[PDB]
Amino acid sequence: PESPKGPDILVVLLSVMGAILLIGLAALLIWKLLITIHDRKEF
Repeated sequence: PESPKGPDILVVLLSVMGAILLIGLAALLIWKLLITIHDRKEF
């Protein structure tokens, strides 16, 4: 409405950017969990 406002370039860029950060972390933790598992040693 002249103010299509709903820019959400910022919200979408942020939302898209958010998604990247959240998945990256899941990947980092999963890598760590598997690393722990390859090298057992838990007597």
